[PDB]
Amino acid sequence: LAKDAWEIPRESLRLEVKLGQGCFGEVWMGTWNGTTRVAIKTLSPEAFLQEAQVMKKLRHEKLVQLYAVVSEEPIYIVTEYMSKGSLLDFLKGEMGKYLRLPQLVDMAAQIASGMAYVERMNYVHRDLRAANILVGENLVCKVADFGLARLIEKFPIKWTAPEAALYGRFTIKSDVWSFGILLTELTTKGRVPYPGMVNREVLDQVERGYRMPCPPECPESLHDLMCQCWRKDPEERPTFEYLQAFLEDYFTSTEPQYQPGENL
Ligand SMILES: N#CCc1ccc(Nc2nc(Nc3cc(C4CC4)[nH]n3)c3ccccc3n2)cc1
Repeated sequence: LAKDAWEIPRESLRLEVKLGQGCFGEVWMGTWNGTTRVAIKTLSPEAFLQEAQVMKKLRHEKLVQLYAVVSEEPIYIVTEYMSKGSLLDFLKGEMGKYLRLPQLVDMAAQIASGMAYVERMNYVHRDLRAANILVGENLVCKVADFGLARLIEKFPIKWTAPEAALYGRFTIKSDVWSFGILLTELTTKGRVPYPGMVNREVLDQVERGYRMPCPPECPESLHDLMCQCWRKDPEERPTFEYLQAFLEDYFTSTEPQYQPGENL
């Protein structure tokens, strides 16, 4: 029972409200040391802590920061608190109506920033999507849920690169594919991708070259980025470093003549 410095005593934690239901446990919102507001992911035990394992190694402003870990049962995992909730609920909720392409591309740029770090650290997320991005104050966005994240050595198919879904080949490039899918959730205010298609149909279609078309009002340049992310060859997909820089400069280098519309 040799715990590390991340370990803490349950007595220093006290969940106040609940934040959501979960497959492997819940997620509460409480107080740490009675002074710092935190989020807690409650509830194999050692397997459940693998997200903390990787979260201990990752440190970046665009990744939800791990604070402490309770290695006993009920096994907890304290992290930074994001006041706005998931991007998915954010996009479809009361807030979604006012977000325009400029704010949406900035949020994408931030996510691309967190993933570029994950890229440099030679890790893989494996479950990148809006439900796993958290929003905070000032439209700050951060990557979260590293339950499946690992050091590169059925998953939600609609967000998963075909080679990862079929052959188990999860690389940073399969996260890029997911990124492209995440871009459509941003540009459509969080609609589930591949409308009307069911998993089996999506898998077959994609394999046959099918790709989602340009969302209404989204510039062709942005949709082309999405298409580079969905290239059949994992290697011809852009890096996150590229995605971060392209998105950050988007309104000056790519769409300088951009004009706001009714939805984007
Ligand atoms: N990890 C993961 C997936 C995942 C799944 C569901 C949730 N729902 C969640 N979360 C909130 N705030 C949070 C959450 C976090 C850390 C992830 C635990 N910090 N701040 C949150 C804050 C306010 C309102 C609703 C909220 N609803 C959050 C995350």
